[PDB]
Amino acid sequence: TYTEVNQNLAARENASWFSPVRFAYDWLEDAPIEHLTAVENSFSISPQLTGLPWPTSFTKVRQNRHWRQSLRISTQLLELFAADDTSAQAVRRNGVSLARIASHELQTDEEDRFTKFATYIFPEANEERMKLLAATIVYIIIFDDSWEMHSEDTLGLVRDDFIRRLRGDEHQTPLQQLINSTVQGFKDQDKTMGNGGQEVLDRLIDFCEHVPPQTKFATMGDYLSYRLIDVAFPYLLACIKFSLGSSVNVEDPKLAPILRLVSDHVSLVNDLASYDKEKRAYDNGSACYLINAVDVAQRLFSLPSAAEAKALTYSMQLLVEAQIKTELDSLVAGGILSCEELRFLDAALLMASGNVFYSVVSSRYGGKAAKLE
Ligand SMILES: [Mg+2]
Ligand SMILES: [Mg+2]
Ligand SMILES: [Mg+2]
Repeated sequence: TYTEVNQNLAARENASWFSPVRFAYDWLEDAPIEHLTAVENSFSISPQLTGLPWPTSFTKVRQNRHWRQSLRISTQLLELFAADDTSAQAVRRNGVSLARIASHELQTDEEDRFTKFATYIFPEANEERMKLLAATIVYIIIFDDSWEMHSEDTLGLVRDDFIRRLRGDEHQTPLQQLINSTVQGFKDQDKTMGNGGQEVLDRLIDFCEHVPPQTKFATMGDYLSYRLIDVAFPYLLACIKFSLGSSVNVEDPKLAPILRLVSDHVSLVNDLASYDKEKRAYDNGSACYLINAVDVAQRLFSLPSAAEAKALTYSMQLLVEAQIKTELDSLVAGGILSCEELRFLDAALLMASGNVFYSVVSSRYGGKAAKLE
């Protein structure tokens, strides 16, 4: 039902900022899981108290309050990209231009655009910092796979200009003007509180430059370390820190085990949710490859179908969830975590849980077939 889920999801006092749920995609629908048991600026959300599918042991999920005050910068960058004339000639290796990628995302409604991920995975950002984060989501959308293009290709010149614009290294088009404003916005927020603003741009530069390794893996860890690069996990962590105005050193070796587990969790959950979408892209030739943890597990262990592969990949997710809670409890018991460090770890798990909630209630992975009512 559409009504029951959306009433019991959040408290009715926050029903003004609550974003309604229109889909309920269950990516474990055909998997044999009968032997797998699951057990300010933000307000709590309770999926386990609704009929929604919830393939995780996590319990804390939150939604950004002023999420509606940020679709403006998301819509702005998209229409500015699709209208830019240089972005119409900046083509990827498959010939599709940046302008069409922006117009393609402008077709899906503002409710379920890719910037809605930030609403659930960066829930702690205030009204101003979420605007800058939602803008960087569009930068990821646009400049994905832009490292494949050569330096002198027009996409390589556009991407290299975007990188120069992010360092703060002459008429400027309106799109360059808005990109300038975003870069300046992060510097302004860093002056106020925390130093994660430059890190987000820095790891965004690292995303446009670092080429991922080749595409077949002898172990699952070989895949997940490549997938840590693919999902832009260092960038993702920098937004978590920037969302709280934090100054934590994300690269602290004390946090390296639990943060690598968070990337493993985010990588497996996303690959589980998007397998059916990604499988069809290889079936009808829409994509040349098939990179996914479900397919990797099916091959590495000779499972006869993707249904059994989803069951084992889901088993690994619940294993990582257990290690995450074990590692976090050990860090808390040892007293070696500062209050700003545990607040960042709490928000990192809100990214892992919010990654599951959106992947269930989005149209990106369930299509129209999972529509409620
Ligand atoms: Mg991806
Ligand atoms: Mg994917
Ligand atoms: Mg998508």
